[PDB]
Amino acid sequence: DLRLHLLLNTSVTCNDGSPAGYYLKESRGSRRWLLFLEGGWYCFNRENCDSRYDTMRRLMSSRDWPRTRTGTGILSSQPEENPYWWNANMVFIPYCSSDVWSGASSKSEKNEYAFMGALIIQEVVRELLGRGLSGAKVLLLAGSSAGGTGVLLNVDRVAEQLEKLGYPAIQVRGLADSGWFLDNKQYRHAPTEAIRRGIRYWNGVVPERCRRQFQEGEEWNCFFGYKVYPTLRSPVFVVQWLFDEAQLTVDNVHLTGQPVQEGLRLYIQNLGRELRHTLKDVPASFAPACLSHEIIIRSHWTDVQVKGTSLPRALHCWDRSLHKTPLKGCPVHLVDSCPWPHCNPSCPT
Ligand SMILES: OCc1ccc(-n2cnc3ccccc32)cc1
Ligand SMILES: OCc1ccc(-n2cnc3ccccc32)cc1
Ligand SMILES: OCc1ccc(-n2cnc3ccccc32)cc1
Ligand SMILES: *[C@@H]1O[C@H](CO)[C@@H](O)[C@H](O)[C@H]1NC(C)=O
Repeated sequence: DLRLHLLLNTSVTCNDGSPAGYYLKESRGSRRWLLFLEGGWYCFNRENCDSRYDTMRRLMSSRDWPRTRTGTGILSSQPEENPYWWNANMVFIPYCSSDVWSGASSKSEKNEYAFMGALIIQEVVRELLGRGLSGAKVLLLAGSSAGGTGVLLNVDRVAEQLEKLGYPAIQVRGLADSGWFLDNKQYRHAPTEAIRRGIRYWNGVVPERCRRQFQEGEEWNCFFGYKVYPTLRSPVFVVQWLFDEAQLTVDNVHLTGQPVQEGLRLYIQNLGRELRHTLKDVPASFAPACLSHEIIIRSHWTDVQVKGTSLPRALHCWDRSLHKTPLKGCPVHLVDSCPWPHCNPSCPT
């Protein structure tokens, strides 16, 4: 089990002002540290945040968090479940800021809620340095869904923070799962306006090089992986289903009824091709042709393969590449080319 620690700086808070925190399982024999960001959509105004507070309160408060959590998938310490990093120091950071990990605003006379996701990451890192992170060789910042987008928004900030704090030997890297979206046309009737809204409501922050490209008012562009990834300096591995369920949800597509007619067939096929295209210059990536959502903390995450190679293998190959020339039999760029959901036999059932 991973054990809860509430932040010692109690001014870094969840939405309702309760302290943020992290769950930790130490591995004294290891210099590898894995910090995972939870997901779970977001809220963008007073009224829909109030709704979230009544029926999704664990994503807005620490309030009712349990003392322990079980590490699963990439957070498992068992080699049978986690071939990649079973011996690492494990950290799960709960998502209680509802801001896609981008916010830097406190509760105040003006603000009913605090949106502090970017500062929560900062403070977890600072407090872990006294608990063994000071001796790390690699810090892998990982996350799923909103946490995957959060990796893209925060990985270079963590690298800069450690450089500033006097720890230049820690190699910061990112693993973004299910956070690589396309700002495409919807299948039926704008969705980017909510991001737009949210950034203003949260005082949201984006990576500086991306901000300098798009400039005031256009920071929403940096929430889209294919636009923000080229501005990042830390190594980032991208995991994305070609037919992601959150992408299809915001596109107003519901693949439940049996008959799919020509217009929807072409829409689905074009979406997969466009995603494939955005990953073509991403050398570390894993993109299976499946209809699903999230991948890395589920217990059977080892089952899926692209061109015969599993995700835990691909991640191991990525480690070797970061010790340039590709490696014999140990690939790192794995993107399906078949054009329909579940044309890969290994997709989750
Ligand atoms: O599963 C139903 C379903 C429908 C829509 C959405 N959704 C779309 N954009 C969003 C922005 C913020 C929060 C939820 C959002 C989620 C879930
Ligand atoms: O968790 C808060 C929360 C906010 C918004 C929603 N939501 C529901 N239907 C939507 C359609 C478009 C955008 C957002 C939507 C659900 C949940
Ligand atoms: O135009 C398609 C379309 C896809 C995704 C979204 N989207 C909504 N909330 C988001 C948060 C982070 C990244 C993308 C997000 C909007 C539009
Ligand atoms: C707590 O964190 C806040 C927000 O980052 C910061 O302003 C403050 O300096 C911190 N407090 C202490 C005592 O370090």
